[PDB]
Amino acid sequence: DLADRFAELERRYDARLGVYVPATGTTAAIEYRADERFAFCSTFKAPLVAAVLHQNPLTHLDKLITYTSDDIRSISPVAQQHVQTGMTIGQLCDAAIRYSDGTAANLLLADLGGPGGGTAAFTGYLRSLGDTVSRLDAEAPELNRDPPGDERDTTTPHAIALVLQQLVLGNALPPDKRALLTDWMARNTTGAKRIRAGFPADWKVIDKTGTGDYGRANDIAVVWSPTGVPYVVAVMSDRAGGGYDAEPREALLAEAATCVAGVLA
Repeated sequence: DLADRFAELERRYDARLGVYVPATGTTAAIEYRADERFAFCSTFKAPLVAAVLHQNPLTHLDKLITYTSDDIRSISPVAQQHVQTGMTIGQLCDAAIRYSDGTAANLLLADLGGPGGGTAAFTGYLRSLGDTVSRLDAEAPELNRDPPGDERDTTTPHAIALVLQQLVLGNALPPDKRALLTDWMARNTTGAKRIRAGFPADWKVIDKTGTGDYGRANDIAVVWSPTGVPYVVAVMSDRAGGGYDAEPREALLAEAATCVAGVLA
């Protein structure tokens, strides 16, 4: 009856909702519009860090990157204060995940190199994890701003969940690099009102949020039950019916997550 509960939420919040929870050895996949495209928004920043970690030695995290006031387009709670000093790759990774720093993300994209300011390379990285669906075509802040129907800068709940699974629970990264990504997501500052709000306090939650125009609000997480059983949870939403200025609804994500938690209990 989960489809019905998700549908009621869509009516309640005047929203479109997408949900995917991969199957486990003891549970069935949970899916709702899981194969419909939704804008990444900032959720791309998690696998972006993985991509950076993957293609370089650990010693790369200590490389100092320099930039200018011109460089920091979009929200950048961190980068604005380190213009003079620069920031290391590691510091950029930290900022990109835990504070969703757009300038940091753009710099990491640049570090991947290649056409589209790194977007092609990032997309290439996703392909290496078997994700043929997602694509990143623009940087911050434009990537949050594509019109409904545009395939650019989109993923699906299904696709992004399977990526996150490999990164955190699987062997996409070696243990040392895996721990770094896990730890940054664990100490995320931006997700308190979303999936975290839907899971009881005794469940551990690590996540990366995404927010955008057309009422776009996303969150991707790995959770662990009170007895340590992990699940991957991807929840995505937008409100295209309200046009560009439509307000994102955090509560929709928290409520959907609650529905999920009830099934996983």
